[PDB]
Amino acid sequence: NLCPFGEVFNATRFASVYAWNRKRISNCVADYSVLYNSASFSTFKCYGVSPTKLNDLCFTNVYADSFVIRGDEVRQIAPGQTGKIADYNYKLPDDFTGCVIAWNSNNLDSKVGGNYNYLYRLFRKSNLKPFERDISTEIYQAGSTPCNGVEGFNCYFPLQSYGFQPTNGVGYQPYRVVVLSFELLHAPATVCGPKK
Amino acid sequence: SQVQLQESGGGLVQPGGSLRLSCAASGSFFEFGTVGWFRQAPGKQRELVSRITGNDHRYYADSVKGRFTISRDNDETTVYLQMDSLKPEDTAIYHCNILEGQRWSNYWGQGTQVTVSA
Ligand SMILES: *[C@@H]1O[C@H](CO[C@@H]2O[C@@H](C)[C@@H](O)[C@@H](O)[C@@H]2O)[C@@H](O[C@@H]2O[C@H](CO)[C@@H](O)[C@H](O)[C@H]2NC(C)=O)[C@H](O[C@@H]2O[C@@H](C)[C@@H](O)[C@@H](O)[C@@H]2O)[C@H]1NC(C)=O
Repeated sequence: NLCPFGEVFNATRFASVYAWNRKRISNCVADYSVLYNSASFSTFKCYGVSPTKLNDLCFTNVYADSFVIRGDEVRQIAPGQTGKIADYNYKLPDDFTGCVIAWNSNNLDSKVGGNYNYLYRLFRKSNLKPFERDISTEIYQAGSTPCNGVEGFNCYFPLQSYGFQPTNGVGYQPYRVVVLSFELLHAPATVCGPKK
Repeated sequence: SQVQLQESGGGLVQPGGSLRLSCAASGSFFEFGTVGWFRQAPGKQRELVSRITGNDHRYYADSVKGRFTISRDNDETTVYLQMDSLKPEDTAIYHCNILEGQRWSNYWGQGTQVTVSA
């Protein structure tokens, strides 16, 4: 009855950030200290909760969102940030309660010749709202001339692919990210630390 | 940040013939997640002929749909444009390019010449 964090953190495949994955966690016991100590993470940043307090708390639901971005973009996975990732792909709310966890995945997600499997949204008419997901792929009209289905200058396919090459600098290497959000509603709190 | 896009594969063929263009990228750093093949006929506007983003999001201009195929090399930062069933109006200098931020980059090299002549 331990929470299935292994299925999230140790997943063989991770989503593209524009099509980010969400798993709901419920009705289970979670040791967050064990999680914290389970690997050499490069980011483990909590908001409104703390690593030292989580094992004494109960929540109605935990959501685990996961995806790949490049190293220099992990700083955008935080409340109050701007940039292509925060604005167009994955947005946290200002009042976020949870933890942002990341690790370098260059050994899995780069490839000689480039790994092109991971995508992000490069253009959007307006910013995302918090926890919004946009998987659309219609041509983006970047100027005032209508595109009429024809791509070219000022008429763009809206996604770009990372081109993860093993020799990239670390800021441009792939990082796997898990965002844990802790929700407390007027409902039974079924996700608890071992101290309960 | 430096990139060189080496364009090759053009030639002189008869109508109905085929060519494979190659856009081979090298350098310390470049964004190869989107690659576009452009062409400019004499005294005409440059147009995007075909684009590939990621592994499998492709675009073809109406006039080449069904005749051209864009693809990636499996082991190298190279993209190919297979041009089949060539027509005289495909005659142009073909250029490949990549994105820099939210726009096609300012790279505009020597390209490769395609001539289709009856
Ligand atoms: C993520 O996966 C880590 C590696 O698991 C090993 O490889 C997998 C492919 C699979 O075959 C698995 O059975 C292997 O053990 C886990 O670390 C391992 O955890 C097991 C217990 O589950 C432990 O017996 C191993 O010694 C340990 N090996 C290594 C190299 O870390 C992670 O488990 C967490 O981290 C451990 C350090 C330990 O605290 C464990 O209790 C934790 O669950 C996996 N992470 C998560 C979040 O599940």
